[PDB]
Amino acid sequence: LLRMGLNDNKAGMEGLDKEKINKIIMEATKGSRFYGNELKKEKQVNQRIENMMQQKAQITSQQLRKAQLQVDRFAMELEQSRNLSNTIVHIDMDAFYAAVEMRDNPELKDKPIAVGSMSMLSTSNYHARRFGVRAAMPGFIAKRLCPQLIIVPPNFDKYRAVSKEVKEILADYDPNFMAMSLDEAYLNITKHLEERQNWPEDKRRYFIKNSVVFGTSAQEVVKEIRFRIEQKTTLTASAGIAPNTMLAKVCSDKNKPNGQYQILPNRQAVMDFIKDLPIRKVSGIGKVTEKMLKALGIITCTELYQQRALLSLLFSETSWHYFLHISLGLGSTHLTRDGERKSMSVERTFSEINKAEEQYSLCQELCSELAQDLQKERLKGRTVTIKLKNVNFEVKTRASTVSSVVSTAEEIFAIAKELLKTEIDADFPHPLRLRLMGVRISSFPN
Amino acid sequence: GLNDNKAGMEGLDKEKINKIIMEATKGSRFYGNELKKEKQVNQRIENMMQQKAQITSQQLRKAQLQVDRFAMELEQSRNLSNTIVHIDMDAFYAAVEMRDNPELKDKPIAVGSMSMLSTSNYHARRFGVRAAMPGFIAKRLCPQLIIVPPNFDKYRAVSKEVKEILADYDPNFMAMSLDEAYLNITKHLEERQNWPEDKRRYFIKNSVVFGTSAQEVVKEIRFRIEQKTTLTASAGIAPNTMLAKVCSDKNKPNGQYQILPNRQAVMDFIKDLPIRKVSGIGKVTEKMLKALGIITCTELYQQRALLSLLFSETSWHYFLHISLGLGSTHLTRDGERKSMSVERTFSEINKAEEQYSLCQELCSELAQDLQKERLKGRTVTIKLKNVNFEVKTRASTVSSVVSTAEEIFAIAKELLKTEIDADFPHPLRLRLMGVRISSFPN
DNA sequence: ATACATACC
DNA sequence: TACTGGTATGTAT
DNA sequence: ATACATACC
DNA sequence: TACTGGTATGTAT
Ligand SMILES: Nc1ncnc2c1ncn2[C@H]1C[C@H](O)[C@@H](COP(=O)(O)NP(=O)(O)OP(=O)(O)O)O1
Ligand SMILES: Nc1ncnc2c1ncn2[C@H]1C[C@H](O)[C@@H](COP(=O)(O)NP(=O)(O)OP(=O)(O)O)O1
Ligand SMILES: [Cl-]
Ligand SMILES: [Cl-]
Ligand SMILES: [Cl-]
Ligand SMILES: [Cl-]
Ligand SMILES: [Cl-]
Ligand SMILES: [Cl-]
Ligand SMILES: [Cl-]
Ligand SMILES: [Cl-]
Ligand SMILES: [Cl-]
Ligand SMILES: [K+]
Ligand SMILES: [K+]
Ligand SMILES: [K+]
Ligand SMILES: [K+]
Ligand SMILES: [Mg+2]
Ligand SMILES: [Mg+2]
Ligand SMILES: [Mg+2]
Ligand SMILES: [Mg+2]
Repeated sequence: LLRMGLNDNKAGMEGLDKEKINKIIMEATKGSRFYGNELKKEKQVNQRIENMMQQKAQITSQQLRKAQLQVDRFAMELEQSRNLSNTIVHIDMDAFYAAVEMRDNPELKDKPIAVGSMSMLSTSNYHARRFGVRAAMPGFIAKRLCPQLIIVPPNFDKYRAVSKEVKEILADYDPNFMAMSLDEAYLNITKHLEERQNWPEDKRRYFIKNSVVFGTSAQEVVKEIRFRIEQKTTLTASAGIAPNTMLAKVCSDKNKPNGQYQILPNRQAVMDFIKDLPIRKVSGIGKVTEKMLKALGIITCTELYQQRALLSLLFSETSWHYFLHISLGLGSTHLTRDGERKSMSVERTFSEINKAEEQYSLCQELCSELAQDLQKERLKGRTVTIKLKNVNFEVKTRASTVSSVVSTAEEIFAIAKELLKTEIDADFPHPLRLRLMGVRISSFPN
Repeated sequence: GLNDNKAGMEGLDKEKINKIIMEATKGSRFYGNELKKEKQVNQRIENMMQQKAQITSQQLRKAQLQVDRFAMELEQSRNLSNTIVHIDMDAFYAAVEMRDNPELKDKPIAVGSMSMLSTSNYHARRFGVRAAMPGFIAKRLCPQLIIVPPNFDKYRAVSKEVKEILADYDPNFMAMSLDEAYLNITKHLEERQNWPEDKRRYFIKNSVVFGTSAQEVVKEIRFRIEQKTTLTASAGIAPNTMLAKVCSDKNKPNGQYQILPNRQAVMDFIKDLPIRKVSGIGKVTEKMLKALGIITCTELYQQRALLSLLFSETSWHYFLHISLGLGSTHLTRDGERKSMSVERTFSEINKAEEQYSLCQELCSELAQDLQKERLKGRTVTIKLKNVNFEVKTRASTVSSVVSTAEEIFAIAKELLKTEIDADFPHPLRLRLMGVRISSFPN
């Protein structure tokens, strides 16, 4: 089914008829170049699954036994270090962009809406999700699913502004909170909770926009956070409260929209939560990882744990280590400060460009935008990468690393232009037929 | 209603079109503000007509002599020695999109969004669809209309390809926008008289050879543009820029027109020319002059004395140049810019903290634009449009120049603060904000 | 170091 | 008519 | 120097 | 559902 076939792994999308919805998507997508490319990618994934299953058939009882012991040794060390003492909160705005648009055009409140264009949606409101409409779906497809759908263009500066208002509230509870995008954040409220236990009602009191008082527990802190967000912005958030970031993230989606959920911070509660948790609900387990694990009979975190020996023989160390943490209900119990960025990039999609001189011009423009962006943070990098996507949706990237760092439109373009030239020359006399180009700079000195 | 002063919009059922536009527009906030602006123009027309009725024979006679004196100097210096070309791409953005998606060449299309179109192709223009009209209205006029989102970087790239051709014929050509330019081909015509066929042969992408006349040069330019970019241009040839621009529109699209450089050809062209065809005569000026019985450049000349009493010096000087078929005969290099701005429309913002943040973001973009050209300025102006489409601008000027996001924002935020305080306790209900910097050291 | 894929919002 | 854009990282070479 | 209006693409 | 954005300059205070 790939990308196109409805992805219901999002809040507010339970109980839909994927057979009926996918017939509509397929009718709207039939014969397109996008579809052609999706079939190619699906066949790739299936080959990868086949290679894993062939490797699996070679595994013997002896090997599995040995892996089992080595994995259980590592699990014992993870288990002994389990930290249940931090209160991690994940805050996540409800239908963020759509909610802002509905707030400011209340005629939209009772309608199914989405934000974006006929080419692409960035989100949808909860009414629209009941028709299968969602982020990453083209608007023209969404309209087939929901003829009455209102598609609203984005107002990115508004969303940055709302986000600033939210973050100012969040800073009160964890001044080192980790903002992930505009609409979500992790907080460690451990310290705050400790101080809060001796705060008089005056420091936990808010007037409505007659006053209200919030208690001293974690659930009360998060009710206070949500209340302040709603009062300041007129928008709701959901929240998860858990002993680590992995669990808190799963929890914040659970009672969406306008809800919250806490896993009590005792081991038994964690394990009972994780027990029948579908792995697709955990951050980092995407469509492909899900498909590969499903081939092994793995759908839930219990199954993930049960097959840990096998996973240690079929997946890299970074992957089976990650799976084992999930399967034990472990994750980060402290938040790290936003580090040095490793890359910066710009890319753009367009109607077909096939003339070499126009491709060079496009490349130069992208190099200039990217130089402007680097200038803002005074960064310089040693590696320039171009990205080309042809009209059949096939992506290539072509990188070059240089001895001395670069920053200016001129320097970036002198590298990118050569990378592009090499591609134009390779297909000659056939023009490159492009729908997207991008330029990325990386290898900043650390 | 339908502003039909464009190529391809001749002989439309404007009755039907204006009904559809009007059903789509009446009752809106937009329409409310249009009525207010139309009333202000009508008031301005009424003030003028009441002034006109007080003008004496003696006043008219004194004006007439001053204007005739000024017209003598203008006529004396009439310069017919330069061949000025105006090049203008046909349906520019739409043509680019049709070029690169074959399914579109036989359909009505427009470029932009459901909120706003930047242009339309000639098929769509037959339904009254055009630039400056919202796509949602265009779709009522033309259900089958294809609205293509813009690809601005492609248009810039095509413009570069076009400008490279134009530099062969006049290296000091003046680019006016992405799709249009003025060239002075006088020098090139001198050189070209003695050029062998080798220097005037271009192959189709079979050879083609072009002659030595101005018309043949412009054919050669238009042929080259179509071979390089796959798009057509129209062109106007004339002794000055004012006339050249009129001519480029005359046989649009994919056409060409010349006014030969003799006084008589200029006057026969100008004679029954509707004034609205001249660049700088917009809707408002046209309506005011129509109120005086002025539709053509002939009528504009005749009422020159009256024009000098009813209009500022700048305006009647300008009208007089037009009525004599005069204009620029040498093209200046693009001088120092006078300002830089950014503005943006959004769904309603009414919370003061959000308004400050938008102002901040706008100030950063603007500092970024300035940093690119290393410019600093002393005047910062904010622009606020409310949900009833009313525009306010508020400026402040400082001693020493500024350029950083912080400096620009320090000034802008106090201007915004003043507007928020003046309406308190009612919030400002905005649909647009902008920031502009000006007063560069020149 | 480079190419391509996966994942997230 | 029309299938996004920015950053990090995993996998494989 | 400031505010608002017109014009162009 | 939905009426643009950038620059210059004219009109009036
Ligand atoms: N594929 C995508 N492409 C572009 N923008 C996207 C996107 N996915 C999301 N965004 C933008 C638009 C989103 O509004 C915003 C936050 O992402 P979420 O928190 O994942 N989604 P939301 O808040 O809408 O709904 P809820 O949390 O209740 O499920 O990021
Ligand atoms: N009101 C507007 N708003 C935004 N962009 C606009 C615009 N009007 C035009 N443009 C953009 C899009 C336009 O394509 C481009 C050139 O403007 P023209 O030469 O005045 N119009 P075209 O070339 O389309 O048609 P033809 O010359 O055959 O009459 O500028
Ligand atoms: Cl889809
Ligand atoms: Cl098919
Ligand atoms: Cl739409
Ligand atoms: Cl915005
Ligand atoms: Cl390619
Ligand atoms: Cl209109
Ligand atoms: Cl559309
Ligand atoms: Cl360019
Ligand atoms: Cl230009
Ligand atoms: K191709
Ligand atoms: K208002
Ligand atoms: K206002
Ligand atoms: K498509
Ligand atoms: Mg969200
Ligand atoms: Mg989120
Ligand atoms: Mg044009
Ligand atoms: Mg033009």
